Amino acid sequence: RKILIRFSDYVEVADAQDYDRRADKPWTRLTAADKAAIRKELNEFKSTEMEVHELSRHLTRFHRP
Amino acid sequence: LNLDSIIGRLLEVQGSRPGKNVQLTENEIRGLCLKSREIFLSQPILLELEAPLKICGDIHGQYYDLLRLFEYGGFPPESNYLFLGDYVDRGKQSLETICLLLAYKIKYPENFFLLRGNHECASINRIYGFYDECKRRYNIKLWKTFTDCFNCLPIAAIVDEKIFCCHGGLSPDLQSMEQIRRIMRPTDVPDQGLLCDLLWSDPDKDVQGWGENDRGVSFTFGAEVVAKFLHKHDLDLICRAHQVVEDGYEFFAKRQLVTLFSAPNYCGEFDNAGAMMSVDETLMCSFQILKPAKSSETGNLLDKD
Ligand SMILES: [Mn+2]
Ligand SMILES: [Mn+2]
Repeated sequence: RKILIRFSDYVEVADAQDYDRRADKPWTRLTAADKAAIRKELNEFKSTEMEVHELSRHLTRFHRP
Repeated sequence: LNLDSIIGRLLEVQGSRPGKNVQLTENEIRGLCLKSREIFLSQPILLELEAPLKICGDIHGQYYDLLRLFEYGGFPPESNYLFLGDYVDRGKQSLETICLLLAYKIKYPENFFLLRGNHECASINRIYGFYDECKRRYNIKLWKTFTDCFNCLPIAAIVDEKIFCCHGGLSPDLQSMEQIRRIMRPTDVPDQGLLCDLLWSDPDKDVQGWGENDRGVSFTFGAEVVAKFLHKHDLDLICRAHQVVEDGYEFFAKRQLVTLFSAPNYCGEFDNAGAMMSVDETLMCSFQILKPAKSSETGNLLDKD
């Protein structure tokens, strides 16, 4: 099969910004109860508020509380 | 919508200390969401794009790196762009990041494109940082507005009938491109099926066919799957994102697939470069990298046990 794509043999490199990229990890501070409440919150949000096309309702991702 | 003012304020922090926030109003951000959502719905869910284009992988709220990437590649509309998703979560400035990308989609709707990553859905970005960032700076209702916008993002793109682009990867349920075109928006991302896989799957050199994915979601796929897919659809390359790679790009299956990752020094925990792939009008593909001078894989945290 004929292939059209080709790749350059030379990559351009420059220096990334030098700064502190560390970020908070809120998902490490979830108790079992917090997770249950988030599952419930998401379920209620997707059941009552989040608009979804009629032909895509089967794709909405619900959680087991 | 005061679009030009918004863009100028977003870009103004370029000369500033990293991490300076941009003070957009709630109503400005809502407008970015609503106007971009309309444009996403007016364009196909499977984009058909033409080179020249620069293609970028994950950003994850690393706003100062996004600014650097545009400085390096050319600020819109000097170059056309396609981003492969994962704009939010797991970085410090998801809001500025997504607001600039939505602003450029509205300003340059035929020259600037955004695909959906697995973090552009409610269940994932509820927990990996975006909801909390919205709540701190604005309110939960604004996060719900973002969700409505994300639920309308396109899912894949084909560049010049030859490069198939998506966030995650292939699916055992992908037999025809019409199956992508038939997906109706707004939609959530399901926990399994074609739309899940396009946003979640990974290549694996040791899998023959389809395998389990240790994210707890979707599949892995082998090199032979890639080769058969390209041959069936007369494509030359799969271009995807979704995994940190040391040089910002990494080939798979004798260069039949490439992974792009555009957030250097990801989360301050990895020593990777961020890359973009520039495709010229002759379909010559080149890489521009910004190099610093599984822990990183999002999985099934909220639902496992
Ligand atoms: Mn990612
Ligand atoms: Mn991802």
